[PDB]
Amino acid sequence: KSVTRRNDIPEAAASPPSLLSFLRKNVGKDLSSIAMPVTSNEPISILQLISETFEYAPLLTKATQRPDPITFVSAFAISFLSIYRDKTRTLRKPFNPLLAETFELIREDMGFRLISEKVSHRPPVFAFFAEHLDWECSYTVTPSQKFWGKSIELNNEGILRLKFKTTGELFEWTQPTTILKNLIAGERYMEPVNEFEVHSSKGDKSHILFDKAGMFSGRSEGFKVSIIPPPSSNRKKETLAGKWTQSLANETTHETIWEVGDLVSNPKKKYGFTKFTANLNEITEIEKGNLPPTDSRLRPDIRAYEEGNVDKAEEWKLKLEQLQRERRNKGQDVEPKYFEKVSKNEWKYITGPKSYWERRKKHDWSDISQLW
Ligand SMILES: CCCCCCCC(=O)OC[C@H](COP(=O)(O)O[C@H]1[C@H](O)[C@@H](O)[C@H](OP(=O)(O)O)[C@@H](O)[C@H]1O)OC(=O)CCCCCCC
Repeated sequence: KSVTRRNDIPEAAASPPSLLSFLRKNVGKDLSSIAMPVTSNEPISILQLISETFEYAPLLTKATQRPDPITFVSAFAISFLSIYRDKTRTLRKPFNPLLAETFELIREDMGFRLISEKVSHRPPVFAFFAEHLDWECSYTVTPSQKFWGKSIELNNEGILRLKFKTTGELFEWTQPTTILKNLIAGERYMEPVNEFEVHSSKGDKSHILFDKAGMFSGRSEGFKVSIIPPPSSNRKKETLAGKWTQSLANETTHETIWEVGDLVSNPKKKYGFTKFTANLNEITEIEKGNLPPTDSRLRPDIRAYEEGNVDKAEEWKLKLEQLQRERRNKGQDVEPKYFEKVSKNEWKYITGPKSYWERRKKHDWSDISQLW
């Protein structure tokens, strides 16, 4: 089966507030558990944003069918940055999910399904588990930001663990650091920095290094990828090149490996969302009547905001956070249901008759309370 999607969202209802305003105005001790106005947000939660890591999942599927899978895993690993190609996307942030808030994403068109949940509030910890017939990926991430003085260091702390269900081979990597520049003057934007690597359980390793731009060619967008197989295996060295804002190719044969999809129409007036982004908060035939009470698609503030009601959304954002606060203080902390801690910084999808997907088949959410 298949479903129809909006591939669009209403235009932004308010202009973007300044981030540096909050920084200096809120230095004192130091941010984190400091609230921000709803207008500083884009119409999706962090759970949904991280889900965009899978916009180009077909790359992983193709990887399971190529003698040199790491080159495609490397394309996928870098692909997520493309959502920041239209600078507008860097002007706002996702809504902060409530503890135990969830987000499921089933893309039958791409043959995969994903389930995610906020497993911790302080520090904030998000757990993801994506599934496809030929692969699966788990992720325990903690987004961290650090005011560097004239810019902000953005890092998703955590290892993405990819697994080929075809052969059981494993791939791991941490998403690369990004820097939000032009906090002072000029139009804000983000660009990746330094480098990161994708390591294979079979020894193969991929090294990605982003070009540098400190004061001239504006935003950095190019990058090189050096594939390095284990000297011993029949596999051999390869090289890739491209721009995380457009595409990646095998630089030896100059063949395109990955390309960006489409942004929504008139992106500058719609947070710079890609079409995939715009489809994240839509309730289609897939979700209709199948969601637990905690999915991000059911949040009132995000919904009202998406539909343009600033005041109404602001009312709701304050309400949701206040309620979580009271539950917290009463010690009636809502505990995550679909992931369990396996170690420090590591959560794992709970399997069984009480797992997410099993409960879903029979709408078994009797023990699940409304968070708002
Ligand atoms: C790489 C992936 C990108 C992900 C970007 C993530 C950016 C980020 O989490 O910061 C946002 C925060 C402010 O949140 P805010 O919306 O008011 O969320 C609420 C507050 O944290 C509030 O204190 C809390 O109540 P508490 O009192 O009960 O805890 C509520 O439960 C929360 O809902 O400000 C800061 O910590 C400063 C950092 C600024 C950086 C911005 C980047 C755009």
